[PDB]
Amino acid sequence: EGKLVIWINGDKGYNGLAEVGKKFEQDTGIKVTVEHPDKLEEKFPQVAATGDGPDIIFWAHDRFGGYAQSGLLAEVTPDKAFQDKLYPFTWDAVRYNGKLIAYPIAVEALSLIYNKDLVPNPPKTWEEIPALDKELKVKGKSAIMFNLQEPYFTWPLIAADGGYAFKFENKYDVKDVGVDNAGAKAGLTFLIDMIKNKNMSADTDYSIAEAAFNKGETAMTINGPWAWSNIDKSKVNYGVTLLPTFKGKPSKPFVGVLSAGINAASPNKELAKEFLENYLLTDQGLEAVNKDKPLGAVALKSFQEQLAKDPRIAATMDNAQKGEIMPNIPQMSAFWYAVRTAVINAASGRQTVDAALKDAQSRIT
Ligand SMILES: OC[C@H]1O[C@H](O[C@H]2[C@H](O)[C@@H](O)[C@@H](O[C@H]3[C@H](O)[C@@H](O)[C@@H](O[C@H]4[C@H](O)[C@@H](O)[C@@H](O)O[C@@H]4CO)O[C@@H]3CO)O[C@@H]2CO)[C@H](O)[C@@H](O)[C@@H]1O
Ligand SMILES: [Mg+2]
Ligand SMILES: [Mg+2]
Ligand SMILES: [Mg+2]
Repeated sequence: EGKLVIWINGDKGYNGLAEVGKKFEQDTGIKVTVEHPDKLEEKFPQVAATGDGPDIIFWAHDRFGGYAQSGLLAEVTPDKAFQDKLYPFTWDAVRYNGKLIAYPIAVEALSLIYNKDLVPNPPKTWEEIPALDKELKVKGKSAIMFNLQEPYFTWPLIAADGGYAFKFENKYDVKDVGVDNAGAKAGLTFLIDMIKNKNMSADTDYSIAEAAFNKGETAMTINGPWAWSNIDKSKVNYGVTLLPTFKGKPSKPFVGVLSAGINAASPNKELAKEFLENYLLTDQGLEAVNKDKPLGAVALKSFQEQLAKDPRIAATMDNAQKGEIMPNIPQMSAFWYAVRTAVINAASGRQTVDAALKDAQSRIT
């Protein structure tokens, strides 16, 4: 009691958040400690269920319905004046069983990131990437590298031709899952065909793809706004644009709302409200985080007006509008775990595309 402990993922601007915390302490005398534990999103329900953990947890909104279902989150209590400061759809992302259970911070979607000096006119279709890779390979380069270990990054291609997570009835139907339909299989088959053709490697992860793109070894990558800061520091002149189409249809990235939840076991709920409402969710607070690692589009209207001019933010929102907001329902984690296994198994040859996605479908339903 009398201090704030915050958990936020290691790819976000946690040093910039810590600067917001130091301003909070200067004004209130209350120490703010920012940590970025690994697997924090799995650790939180295990320690919050024993009355331990951080006061505030940051994650995309898809994790928070499971937390709320287990009673681990405090209902947030912003007045109507504060609610009108943020975009209504961001509040929708953090509403569960009619109650607001987090503060929305930022809106994230994946984009195509490309090296302007290797591919001045980036490809508009996935289907043209193998021919581009062939020309780059004679120069000792590759067309594209992105994280193949996390299903977040492969989902936009799987969804393009018809894959989906849970069908929404304008409630989600947890038994109507689109992981093993013909569109999902077509997109995962194309990924596997690029791997078989040695346009990509099944073992490429986040670090490998980031290093290759930022050193100028691959012409393109797929990542979110948090990655731009490291590219700014690199020698690479990059642009951010629409994901390629597949079979003429847009890639459909899942849209995540970075959100801050207050632990139901926190003895500091009033302090957490003060910090999130009056320090973080201000133009100056978001700027401090954004200058560390870019947040993407932000939930705070006044600051989003200042970011909307950036072509990288414009591309982020264009991809977001072609994609889908993630469900926040507890079943979303089962979806992600099952799809992760399916993609890794198909990409590594441990299963066929059909057998992998059928098994995921059975697991989820
Ligand atoms: O044992 C397998 C892995 O299990 C753990 O990872 C899980 C997560 O616990 C799940 O929540 C889920 O992860 C989703 C995530 O919830 C979702 O928001 C999105 O994550 C993006 C994030 O929004 C974005 O801001 C940025 O940080 O990139 C993330 C993606 O890397 O998508 C995730 C799914 O890819 O599913 C994974 C399993 O895939 C555990 O943390 C791992 O250590 C473990 O490998
Ligand atoms: Mg983690
Ligand atoms: Mg509640
Ligand atoms: Mg792995």
